[PDB]
Amino acid sequence: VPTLPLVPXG
Amino acid sequence: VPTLPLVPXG
Amino acid sequence: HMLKLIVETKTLVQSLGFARSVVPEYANIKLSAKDGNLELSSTNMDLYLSQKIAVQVLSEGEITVSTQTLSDIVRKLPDSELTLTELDIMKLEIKGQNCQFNLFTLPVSSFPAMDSIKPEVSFKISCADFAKIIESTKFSISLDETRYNLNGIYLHIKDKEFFAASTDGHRLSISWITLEEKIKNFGVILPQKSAEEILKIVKDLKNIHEDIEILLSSNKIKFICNENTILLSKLIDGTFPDYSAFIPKSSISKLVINRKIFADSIERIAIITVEKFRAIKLSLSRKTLEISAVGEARGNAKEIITASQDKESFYEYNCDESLVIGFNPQYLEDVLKAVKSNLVELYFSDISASAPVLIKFPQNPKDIFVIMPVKV
Amino acid sequence: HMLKLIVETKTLVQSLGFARSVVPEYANIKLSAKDGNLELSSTNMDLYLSQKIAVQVLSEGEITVSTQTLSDIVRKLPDSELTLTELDIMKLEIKGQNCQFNLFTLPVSSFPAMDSIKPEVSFKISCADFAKIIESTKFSISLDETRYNLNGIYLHIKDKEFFAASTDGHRLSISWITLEEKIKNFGVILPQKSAEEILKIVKDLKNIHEDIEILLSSNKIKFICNENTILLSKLIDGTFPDYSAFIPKSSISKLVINRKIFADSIERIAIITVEKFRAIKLSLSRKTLEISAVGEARGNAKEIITASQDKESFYEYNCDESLVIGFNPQYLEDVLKAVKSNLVELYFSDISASAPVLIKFPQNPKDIFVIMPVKV
Repeated sequence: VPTLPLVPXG
Repeated sequence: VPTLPLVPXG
Repeated sequence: HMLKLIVETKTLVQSLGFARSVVPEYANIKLSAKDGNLELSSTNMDLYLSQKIAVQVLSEGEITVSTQTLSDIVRKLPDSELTLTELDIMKLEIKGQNCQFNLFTLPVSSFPAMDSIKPEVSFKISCADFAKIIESTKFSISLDETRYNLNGIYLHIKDKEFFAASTDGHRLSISWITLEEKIKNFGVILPQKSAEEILKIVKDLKNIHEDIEILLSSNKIKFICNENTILLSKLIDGTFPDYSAFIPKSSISKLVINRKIFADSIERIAIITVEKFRAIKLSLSRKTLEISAVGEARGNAKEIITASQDKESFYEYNCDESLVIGFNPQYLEDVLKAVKSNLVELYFSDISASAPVLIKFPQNPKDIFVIMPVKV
Repeated sequence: HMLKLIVETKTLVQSLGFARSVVPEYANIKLSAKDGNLELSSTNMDLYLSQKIAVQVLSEGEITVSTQTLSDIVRKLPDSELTLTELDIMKLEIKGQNCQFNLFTLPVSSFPAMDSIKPEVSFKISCADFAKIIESTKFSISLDETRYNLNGIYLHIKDKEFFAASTDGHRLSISWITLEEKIKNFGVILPQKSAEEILKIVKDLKNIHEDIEILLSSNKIKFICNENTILLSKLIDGTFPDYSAFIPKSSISKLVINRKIFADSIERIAIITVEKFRAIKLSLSRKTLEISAVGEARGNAKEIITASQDKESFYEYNCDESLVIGFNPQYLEDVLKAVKSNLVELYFSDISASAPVLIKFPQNPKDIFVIMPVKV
């Protein structure tokens, strides 16, 4: 379950 | 809060 | 011998609705295709339900599958018909026009069979009459789990009548059906959950205009509703109290009132009450009825109903002496909502505000309700 | 100076509905009769709601009373009008034709007044456009209370557009309204509960065809909906992520499909999944789309959608190379249900089944959705 490219957080 | 004449129980 | 059948989706949805309301093995439904019918079997600790619906039986066989999964899928399918096919690898295929579901099945030999009854008495009544006596009594069952014997509906034959009765000690509800044939006296206590399930079954549009056979024994009750639905239930193992002593044998006065205006007014006035004092006060005279209540740190309320011989606003109390008496508003509402009648009658045994009050509905002579007052 | 007024019951019921959704002092509503209007004030820790409704003001004054008790009573009264009268002994009388309620009041001086805003920017938009941007973004707010800054809707002016944006890290939702006048860039994060309340207000039939003024500052947002409803809200004290980097800038292929058949098929196929693997698989080709899923110890499912240029069954995928990609079915459904459109477009950035997928609806060019795939 990959995340959006939130930095940080993903 | 009285009960019906149940014996026992009231 | 693998199950294969075509079924009208809407018919299967309805049968599965009943199966869902019944409920590791209890999580499954047994499907048996044989002799033009699909038999669906569901069970929990207290109930065994068997339903037969006509289908196109292409191949006879039996499977068991998760009740929830089958029901969830079928009620979302837009196809008017579904093909169900048992496949080799212990899987049930459900096929619509554009979609297919393969469900894991469980061994049929792990699914329990239904027990049997050796009835002491058996008789047939209409589904509509049975629905009525359950509707008139299911609301006054005790929820006090210590009062084991009051936690269901007493179903009993006495003389030529079939009675349902329930009480929680604050109110009594009685509703009956006349039986034509001679039948020996016998009684059982039907668990609340079994009453709820059989009520849903007899109220189904396919059954409501038909008949239900009822079979009673010391340890089981069996319903056969309109030939094709069988519900076997355990009983509450207790003795119901003799409630004949609770029914007033005479009255000094009576209130007759339009049922809807009375119910609606009780409901409005009761809003102001608190849980510690769930009580409304009736102040009765020839000219007016006042309904009032108080709620600590909330306020008070009153509504006036004036004497009227007009059916839609009916109020009469043919007694020179006024009466002030209180009731739990929920218990009054329960009774008033149970019978679709234009008028309702309250019979007062004596001048005291403590004696049981008898409630009857004109045009419904086979329903009797008794409610204890509360001090106000 | 005692409050006394006559109010249309249906109007008061609607205003109290909004007050109930806001919520010791928080349990009360303040009623102020002045200059032809009843002002109703409600507050909790984060919201202050003031509503003005036209009434017959017979005497000006202010009281406060339990919100629940007032609402419960008024929504059960059949009178088309009610008289509200403040009485001497700190009681509010509610009078219908045949019934009267007296409610305890609490001191007006104990009820908090509303704080103020020094706006950095203020502007007016239509209630219908504001409802749209909240409806398109409220579903993808994070419920992860550690991600404090993602627990609301980012409302911000950039260039001449007013955007709402939300993300939980798995999906991004963006919806905007063009502003005519020049306005400096500014943004705030609206708490979820405040978004829910203001959405109910602007969707009211009295407001949906009107305008809402919006005022933003570093620590508060103020809504003035159709002149007579004011909602002041706290903000989430955080910085919303820069999501512009999350939006695909190019696509190698795109799916165009009838929105309803796609949503309905995803919903059916997703039934077989389990909580540990909430995923559906899309297998895309020019000729067909297959939607499939699996559920451990439950089964599997598939639906086939074939190529069609007909609006009601539309499916096209103009790419020679097939694609297999998975999604959380709930997140796809959330987007598909947010916009009433005949078609929906899925844009794929690259051949991988891991790159963000951009979702757009034709005829709705001011809504953008991005969803991360899941491995299938």
